[PDB]
Amino acid sequence: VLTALELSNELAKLANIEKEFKNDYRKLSMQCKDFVVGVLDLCRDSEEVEAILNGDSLSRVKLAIKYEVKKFVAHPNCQQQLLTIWYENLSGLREQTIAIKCLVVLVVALGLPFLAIGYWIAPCSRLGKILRSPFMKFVA
Amino acid sequence: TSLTAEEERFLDAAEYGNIPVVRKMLEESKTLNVNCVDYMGQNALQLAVGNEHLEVTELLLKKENLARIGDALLLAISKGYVRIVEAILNHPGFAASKRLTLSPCEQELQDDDFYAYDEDGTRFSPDITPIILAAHCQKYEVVHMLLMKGARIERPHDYFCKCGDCMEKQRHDSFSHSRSRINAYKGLASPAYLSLSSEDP
Ligand SMILES: [Zn+2]
Repeated sequence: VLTALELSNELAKLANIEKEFKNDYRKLSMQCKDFVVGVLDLCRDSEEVEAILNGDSLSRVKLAIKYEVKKFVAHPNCQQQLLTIWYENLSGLREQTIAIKCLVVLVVALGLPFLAIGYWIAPCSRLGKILRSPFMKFVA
Repeated sequence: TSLTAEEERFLDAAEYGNIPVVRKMLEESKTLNVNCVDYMGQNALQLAVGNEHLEVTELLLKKENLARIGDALLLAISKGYVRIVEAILNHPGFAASKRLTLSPCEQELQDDDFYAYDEDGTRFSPDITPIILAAHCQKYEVVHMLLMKGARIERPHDYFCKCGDCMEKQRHDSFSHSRSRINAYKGLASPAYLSLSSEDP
């Protein structure tokens, strides 16, 4: 999968450089992207999904984002992992509606200085884990 | 490989449908174990199932000690081998056990290689029952036969269910849980299972 991703990068770069056989190189890059997506598709367990998403830190997801492999990153097998990591240490908020999320944003906005002041004890506090989540960073 | 001459002759005769050769092999032969499998090959019964041979499969089913029956049942269900499915379901293993109704993942301690594929995994997902696979392939005859034996697609719980079983599955390997739910719904939403499942479909 890493070989296919680097080959997709190389084929896209050569498509840009050549400008004569750009269609052929773009088709080859699409073939590499399709192979990567097909390899990701056959996952049936979280362990296999993690193994494809990073080798022996979403290394492969980051490397595919760098190479504009849209279908590998937008695949549900990767979105299920990205959502679990995104809603880390707060899982009940994922199923809430958009209105509840906006209410959470407003609550954070009203009490942002208070939680910032309390962040000193946050590493030893239970709420520090929530405030350090990848979602509460975006809301903050 | 580690295979010998006699068992290789058995395997090729079964794969190519040499009924008299197989019959001679299984009569008065101490060697040539019935469930001998290559390192990266299929069982003899799996080979007989893959290429339609009712007589060879039934003659293999004569032997009491023989594994990979569930995998061959799944393989036959994946195709139109209705007669082979009927022959396999006639084995006493399915009749006197909960293997048919329950999924391979949670049927038992899975000590035996009943649903096992070549080396480690399974031909399909571990949470796909034979009836779910039959619904997936929309095999009306196979679905009807499996339903007549008491095997039905158990309805998955609500997405927000908090029971011990659902929480245990969600705690570890949640992607497999979601995929199993999707597979169960795909089996339920199949026209074959919808039409042959219950009254007023
Ligand atoms: Zn439940």
